[PDB]
Amino acid sequence: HAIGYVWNTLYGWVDTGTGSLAAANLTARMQPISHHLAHPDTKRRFHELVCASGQIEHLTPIAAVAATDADILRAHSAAHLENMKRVSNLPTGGDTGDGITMMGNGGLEIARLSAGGAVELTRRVATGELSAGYALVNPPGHHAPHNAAMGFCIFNNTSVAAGYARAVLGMERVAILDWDVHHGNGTQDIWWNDPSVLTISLHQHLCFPPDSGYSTERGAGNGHGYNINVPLPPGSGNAAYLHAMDQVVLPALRAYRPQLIIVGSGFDASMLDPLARMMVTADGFRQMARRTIDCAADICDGRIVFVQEGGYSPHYLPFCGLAVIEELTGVRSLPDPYHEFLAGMGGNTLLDAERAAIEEIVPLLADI
Amino acid sequence: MHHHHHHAIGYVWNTLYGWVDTGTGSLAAANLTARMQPISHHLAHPDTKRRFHELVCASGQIEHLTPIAAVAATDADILRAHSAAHLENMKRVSNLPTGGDTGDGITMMGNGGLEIARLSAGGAVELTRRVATGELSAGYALVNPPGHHAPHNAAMGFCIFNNTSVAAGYARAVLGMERVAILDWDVHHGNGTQDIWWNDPSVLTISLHQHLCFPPDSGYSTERGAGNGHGYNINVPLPPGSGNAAYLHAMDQVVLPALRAYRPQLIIVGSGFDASMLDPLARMMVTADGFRQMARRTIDCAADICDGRIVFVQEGGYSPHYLPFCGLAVIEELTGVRSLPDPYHEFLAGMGGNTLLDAERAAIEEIVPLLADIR
Ligand SMILES: COC(=O)[C@H](Cc1ccc(Br)cc1)NC(=O)CCCCCCC(=O)NO
Ligand SMILES: COC(=O)[C@H](Cc1ccc(Br)cc1)NC(=O)CCCCCCC(=O)NO
Ligand SMILES: [Cl-]
Ligand SMILES: [K+]
Ligand SMILES: [K+]
Ligand SMILES: [K+]
Ligand SMILES: [K+]
Ligand SMILES: [Zn+2]
Ligand SMILES: [Zn+2]
Ligand SMILES: [Zn+2]
Repeated sequence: HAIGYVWNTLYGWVDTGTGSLAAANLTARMQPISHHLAHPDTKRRFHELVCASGQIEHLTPIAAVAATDADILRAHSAAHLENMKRVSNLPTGGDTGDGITMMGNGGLEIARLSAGGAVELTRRVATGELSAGYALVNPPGHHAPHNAAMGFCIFNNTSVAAGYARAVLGMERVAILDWDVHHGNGTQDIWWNDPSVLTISLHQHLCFPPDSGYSTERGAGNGHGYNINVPLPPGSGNAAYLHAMDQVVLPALRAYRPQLIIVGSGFDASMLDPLARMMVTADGFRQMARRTIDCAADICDGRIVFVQEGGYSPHYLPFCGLAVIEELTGVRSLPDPYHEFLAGMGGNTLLDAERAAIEEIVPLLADI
Repeated sequence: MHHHHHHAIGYVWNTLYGWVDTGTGSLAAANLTARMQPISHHLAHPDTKRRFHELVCASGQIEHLTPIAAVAATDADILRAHSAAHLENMKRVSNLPTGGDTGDGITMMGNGGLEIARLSAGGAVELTRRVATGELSAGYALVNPPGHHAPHNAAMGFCIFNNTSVAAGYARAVLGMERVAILDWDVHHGNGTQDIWWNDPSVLTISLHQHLCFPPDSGYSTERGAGNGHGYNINVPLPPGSGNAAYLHAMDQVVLPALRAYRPQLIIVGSGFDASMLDPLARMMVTADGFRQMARRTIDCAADICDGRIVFVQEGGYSPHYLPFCGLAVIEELTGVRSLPDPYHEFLAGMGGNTLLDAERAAIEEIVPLLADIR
C-alpha cells in the first residue's frame, strides 16, 4: 500500500529564536540559548531518521502545497488569517499574539506549507491514491483555536485538513485523534459546536494549556458529545495510553464512524520528553499507531493521515516517530536503541489512578 | 553593597567543570548502525551546569558568596571513598591518548580527564574543609562531573568519583567528625554513595529518587546497609509524577526525622535538579520553589542539629532552561538573598505535583518504620 510522506525543507527552518520557550529575557536573567525547546531540529532528526533508516524507500514522498486562504478559513477566522499575514509582513516578523509564538518575516510561507502538507496528504489518501500517510509538518497546529495562534501553533493543521475533507472531499464525518501530550485546545475550539468532526485529545492533565482539557469539555449544541478529552496523570506510560486507546479512543472512533481519521501525532508523551511527565516509549507509540491504523482499516477503508504535532526529545523523538512510520509501511528495520534503558523505568503497569482517569471517560461514549 | 545579612557562604565553580567532554552522543554514544544521529548537545553536556554558574553570577548572587577555589582531590582523598583499583583505572583511562571508556560503556574521560574528576571531588572537599573550620557557615560546590553513581570500585553513570563520599571521607578521617549525613535528592538513586557507606554507620546515606529510574533494579527501601551500617542507608523511591508535595512530604516525614535521629556533625547534600518539572531524564515535577523549600528545610535542619554545617554538592539535572533557576533557588536559601523570581513559575505552577497523591503518600510511609533503627 502506498504510504504518503510529507517533509518540506522549510519545516526545519522555522525560527525559534534565542530563548528557551519564552525569549531570552535579560532582566529575568534567562540566558540566551541556541536550542530553543521548540527548535525545528527535533523534527528534522525524525525526518533524517526516516531517510537514514531506509523507511523513505517504502514511502511515497508527497510535496506540500501551500494552504490557500480558502483552506485556512475552513478552520480559522478571517481575522486570524489577516493577523498572521500582518505579523509575517512585519520587517522582522513578530508576536503572533501570545508573546511566545513567533513568526519571522515571511514565516507565513512555512505555516501555509505545514497546513498544506496535511491537506495534500489528506487529499491524496482520500482519492485512494495513497492508503495512508505521515505529514511531518512544522510548525505544529493543535493549540491554534479558530481565532488565534498559540503554543507554537500558527494554524491548526489537522483542522485545516479535516475542514478540507469535509468541504472539498464531501466527507460527512472526520475524526481527529490527538495524542500529543498537551491538550488540543485549538482543535477542540474549532470543532466545538460541530458534530461532523469528532475531536479526541489524550493529554497530561493541565500540562499545557493551563486550565484546559477537562473531560467535562464535551462541545456544545449539535457538537455536544463530539469532543472527548482524556486527561491523564503525570507518569502515565504505555499501559495507561493503550488502556485509553482500548477503552475510549477506538470505541469512540467505532461509534462515530468517521470517513477519515486524522492523528495529531506528537511524541511529547515520550519517556524522555522535557515538556511533559509521561512515560510512553517508541513501542507505546508503535502500538498506538498500529491500533489506530487497524481501526481505520476496519471502519473507514484504511483512510488515516498522521500529522506531526509536538515532541521535544531530539534523542528519542526520531525513534518514536520512526516506530509510527514503520506501522504505516509495515517495514520494521530498526530497534529502538533506548528500549533497554527505558524498559525498567515503569509505565507498563496500568496504575489505579490511571485506570480511574480513563474510566471517567467511558460513560461519554454513550453520547456518540 | 557591603553590609551582608548572611555568614560566609562558600561557592565552588572551576572553569574545567564546564569543559567535561561529553562527546557526540545523546546518552550512549551516537551509533551509526542503530541510526542514532550524532548531536551537538549530549543530555549531560556541561552547559547545563555552566548556565547555573552564569546565573549565580548574572543574578548578583555571586556577590553574596565567598568563591572557594577547588583543589585537586589527592589519591589519599579519593581512596577514602574508592578502591586503589578504581583510582588506578581512572589514572589508566585518563592517560590513554584520547582517554576512553571508564567501564560502563557510557562514562567517558578524555585524555587528562582525571584532572577534572579530581577538581570536582576536590571542590566538595575544599568547601567541606572550610565549612568545618568555621570559616564558612555553609556552601554550594557546583561541581562536574557528578558523583553519586560511582561506587567504591567503579565509575558509573557519568560519575568518575563519588564527590560527596570523598568529602564525607575527608570529614571523617581528616576533620575527625564521627557522623556525616549525605542527603541525595538528585532524581536518580545514589547507588554509588549507598555502596561506599553500606557497612558503615558513621555516614548516613539517604537517597530520594524516582523508583527504578536509574540505575535499573536499584534503590529499593529494603537496601538498608549491612553489619554495623545496617539501618544507615535510607532509600525513598517515589513514583513518576511526584512533585513538590511528595518531595516535601518525603522531607518532613522521613529525611528531616532521619537527620534529627542520626545527629550528623555535617550534612552534605547531593544536590541534583533532575527531579525538576522540565527535566528529560526523569518524570518528576519539582519546581524551583520545591527545591527552595527542600533547601530551606535542610539548611534549617543543619542549623538545628550541626551548627548550620551544610555543604551542597552538585549532582545531576538536564534542563539547561530550568536547572539554573532550581540551582539559584537553593543558593538563595543559603545567602537569604532572594533577588530573582523563577520566570517559569506561572507556566509550571498549574501543571500539578503540589497535591500529595495517595500513591506518593504511601511510598513515603513505607520508609517511616526505618527511622526507628537510626542510632
Ligand atoms: C541508549 O542507551 C542508554 O540509554 C545508555 C546505556 C544504557 C543502556 C541500557 C541500560 Br539498562 C542502561 C544504560 N544509558 C545511559 O547513558 C544512562 C545514563 C544515566 C543518566 C543518569 C545520570 C544522572 O543524572 N544520575 O544521577
Ligand atoms: C516562561 O514562560 C513560558 O514557559 C511560556 C509562556 C507561558 C507562561 C505562563 C503560562 Br500559565 C503559560 C505559558 N510557555 C509557553 O508558551 C508554553 C508553550 C509550550 C507548550 C506547548 C508545546 C506543545 O508541544 N504543544 O502540544
Ligand atoms: Cl546580604
Ligand atoms: K466536534
Ligand atoms: K492531545
Ligand atoms: K552508611
Ligand atoms: K537520589
Ligand atoms: Zn505537545
Ligand atoms: Zn550578601
Ligand atoms: Zn541524576
